[PDB]
Amino acid sequence: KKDFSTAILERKKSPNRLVVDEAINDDNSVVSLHPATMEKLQLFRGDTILIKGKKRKDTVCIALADETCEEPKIRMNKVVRSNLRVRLGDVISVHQCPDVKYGKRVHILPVDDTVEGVTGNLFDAYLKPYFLEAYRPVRKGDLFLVRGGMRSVEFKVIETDPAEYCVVAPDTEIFCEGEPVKREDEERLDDVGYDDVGGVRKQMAQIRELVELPLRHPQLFKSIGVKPPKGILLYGPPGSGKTLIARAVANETGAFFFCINGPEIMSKLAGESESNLRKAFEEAEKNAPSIIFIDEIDSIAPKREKTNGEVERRIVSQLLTLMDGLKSRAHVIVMGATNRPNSIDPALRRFGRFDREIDIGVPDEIGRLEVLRIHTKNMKLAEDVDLERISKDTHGYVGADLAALCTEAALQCIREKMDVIDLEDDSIDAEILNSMAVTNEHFHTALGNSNPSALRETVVEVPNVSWNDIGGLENVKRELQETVQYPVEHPEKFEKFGMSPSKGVLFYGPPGCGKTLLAKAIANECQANFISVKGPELLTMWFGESEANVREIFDKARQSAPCVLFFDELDSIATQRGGGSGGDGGGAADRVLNQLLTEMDGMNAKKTVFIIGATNRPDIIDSALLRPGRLDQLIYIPLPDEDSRLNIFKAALRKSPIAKDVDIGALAKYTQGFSGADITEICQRACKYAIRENIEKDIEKEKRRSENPEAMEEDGVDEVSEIKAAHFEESMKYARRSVSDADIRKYQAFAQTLQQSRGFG
Amino acid sequence: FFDELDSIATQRGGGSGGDGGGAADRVLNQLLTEMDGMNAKKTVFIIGATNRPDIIDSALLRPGRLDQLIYIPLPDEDSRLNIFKAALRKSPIAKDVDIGALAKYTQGFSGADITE
Ligand SMILES: Nc1ncnc2c1ncn2[C@@H]1O[C@H](COP(=O)(O)OP(=O)(O)NP(=O)(O)O)[C@@H](O)[C@H]1O
Ligand SMILES: Nc1ncnc2c1ncn2[C@@H]1O[C@H](COP(=O)(O)OP(=O)(O)O)[C@@H](O)[C@H]1O
Ligand SMILES: [Mg+2]
Repeated sequence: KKDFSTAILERKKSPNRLVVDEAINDDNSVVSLHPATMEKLQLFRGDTILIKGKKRKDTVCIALADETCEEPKIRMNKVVRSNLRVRLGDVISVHQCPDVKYGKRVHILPVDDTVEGVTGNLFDAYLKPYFLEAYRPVRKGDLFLVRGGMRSVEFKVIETDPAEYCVVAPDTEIFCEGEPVKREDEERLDDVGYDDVGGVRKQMAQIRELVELPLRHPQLFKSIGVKPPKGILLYGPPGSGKTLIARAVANETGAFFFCINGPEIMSKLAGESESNLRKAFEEAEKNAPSIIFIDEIDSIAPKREKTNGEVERRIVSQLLTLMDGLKSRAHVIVMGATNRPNSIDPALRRFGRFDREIDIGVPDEIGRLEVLRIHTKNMKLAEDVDLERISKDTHGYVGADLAALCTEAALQCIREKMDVIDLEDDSIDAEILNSMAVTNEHFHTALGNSNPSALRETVVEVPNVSWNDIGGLENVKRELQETVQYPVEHPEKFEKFGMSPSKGVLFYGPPGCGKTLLAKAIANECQANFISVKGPELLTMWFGESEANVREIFDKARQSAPCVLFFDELDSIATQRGGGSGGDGGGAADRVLNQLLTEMDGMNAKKTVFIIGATNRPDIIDSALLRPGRLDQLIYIPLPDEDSRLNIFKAALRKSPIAKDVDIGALAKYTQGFSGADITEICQRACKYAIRENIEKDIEKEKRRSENPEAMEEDGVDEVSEIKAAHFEESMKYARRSVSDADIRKYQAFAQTLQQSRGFG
Repeated sequence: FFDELDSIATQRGGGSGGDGGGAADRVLNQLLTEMDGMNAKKTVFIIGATNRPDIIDSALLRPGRLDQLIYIPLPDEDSRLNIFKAALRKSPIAKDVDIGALAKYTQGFSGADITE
């Protein structure tokens, strides 16, 4: 087997590919190769080559060679490096140029910023001295730097004969006509490539496999027979990168594009909407391959009960009729981009039309780090930044929020330098502009002054907690591993025996004993997705998103296989159908519980979704959840004993100082009958008392310094402040037992009545 | 400061009916949902007060949320003297007023009764 999920993004091994490296020659057209490398392409020193760039761009250079280079390296010139839209570590393709084709005239114009002091035409002074009889190749739209006197001027080719690229002949005599080139083009050279997107690598691979292959190799599909899909439907949290992904793939694939907008078409007068849609479709069709993107497709096609207007129904039905007309098959690939999948009229998700749904979710930690690394470039940031901590802090953040965070940090940086800047003057010294630098405290200030946008989403990612944190419970780990990891990791044994596994595990025990910790640990070990849903969450969404929200969760369960759906706090919902209970107060559970029961029975079709429960009141739970196929197996998590308390005490103080003055073995004797929450609380209270003692010691030292500044500095500065015996002795005098003897008696009786048939031995 | 949680943070009753399902449970669920997500930031602090700790919901004492309970006791003798002088800080007082006699007099009196 192979990791084919992201294998389409791999750098394929071809003789044309070479790794981009730094260069040593300042010539605008000379590129240095390796003597053995030229043998692969049958090249020699002095020849002319074509080097491809990004977004269907390319340039033409002169192939040179040196023995200090490497085989995969190319040593691209810095100006040509900017021309090719590549950097260090990139891969570029090199081809031969049999067509030298000296051009009769080449139009070249400089940039406005570097021509300060120029009195007129720059042809004789700058163009001809380095291009007369030099036979240098030039490609349209490329930048090359030249020098004259002390003035360094960058020039861009405006026109060529042929228009692609040609060699500057001695007869290429021109004069500076017009002035279209401006410095403001610096930020608008090329909108988006492929590397300018991060965090959605899997979805980007899906889109690539769906779109780029049909648009570049229809022969394979025609041979196999299956018609490629057309309608992609990107959906996700607002401002998560949908338009960016669509524009990236469209510009990189080289196909035609037609960026339709929702309100823009809805802004047209009646009759003009249909005409504009027809013009868009016809323009796309007449220049196949084409891509039609419809931003905010939900705006022009809402749900039926919310679009009773006549013209709205007219435009919706015209869109439907045109969409069913995709039989034209001119590689027209509609890419709708909504934000809520329920908001689109379900008539747009039948066979044909939009045959796909791609969920662009909130990026994970590595995705946030990647997008921050993308945005932090092209800024005068200092060399003491720390992106890892920033990425760790930011949670519930989408790409737009981080784009705003970088701007906020820069704004704080410019605000902090206003002490010298006076707004009474209309001019500012260049030193202030050149002295700007960004530090980590600026990012902390920006983060403290910013707010996330998507904390409410049901985030899905593999958890981090491992069995090391787990405080003992080896029997439960042994059972849970063979009940969860084996049926997914090793289904071959199950299918050979032909006895299908069950997909329900239920936890019941006293509060705070490692239920959620166990669920997250088993989710992390199996490397499966984890979806935590609470009782309060469902109870609130039953009034926020009505009943359908519940189904949405299971839908999100079945679109992210393999999945571990953890229904935390089932005691609020799974209460038994009390006869005396009535009204809304007693019947609120009577809807969510029934919807859950209906969904669980249909969930048995999949073989990669595992449902885990959690309760602290095993007696009040409804019997309907104990039917086979539903959450059948009941696993009891008891109050940890002496050795388990020792293990949890060991696991609690991993980050805290040594505190070796107290043997942790004696602690378990003290804390008999304490749950895990009480042990963690005791650790936290001891740490807080240690912090208070260190704070008062520091205050005493500062007071001593203030009383006598002449007094020499002592060793009373803030130390590590290891936790001492007095800390625990004082801390454990206020604690309490979270579970009384009556509750543990109840749990023990509940276990006893469930374990009365142990007579076999 | 979420003062007077007694009206909404009580345990759900089995004798509920009619309109009672729109109050004391919906606000409780929304408050819990917001509170469990509050823990993301670092400088937001939630403090609640209740006069009926014996009937408080058990879902508002889990880790996070409102975990650390603090008992506020009725003032003692010296505390009664302190509260008497604090309340009478501004009002003019005759030179013959014996605060200690009042402190001996007002055993078992809350702060509100001393102010009254
Ligand atoms: N996943 C991402 N990777 C890289 N850049 C991103 C990502 N998500 C957002 N951005 C940046 O976000 C900036 C501005 O937000 P943008 O991505 O245009 O919002 P949007 O997701 O298109 N909004 P909408 O789809 O209308 O809700 C862009 O210029 C991107 O560089
Ligand atoms: N066996 C254990 N190993 C490690 N930590 C534990 C264990 N049991 C309890 N804890 C502590 O309990 C807390 C989690 O309690 P939890 O299981 O979520 O209670 P509940 O399931 O009732 O919400 C964690 O902070 C963790 O430190
Ligand atoms: Mg958009």
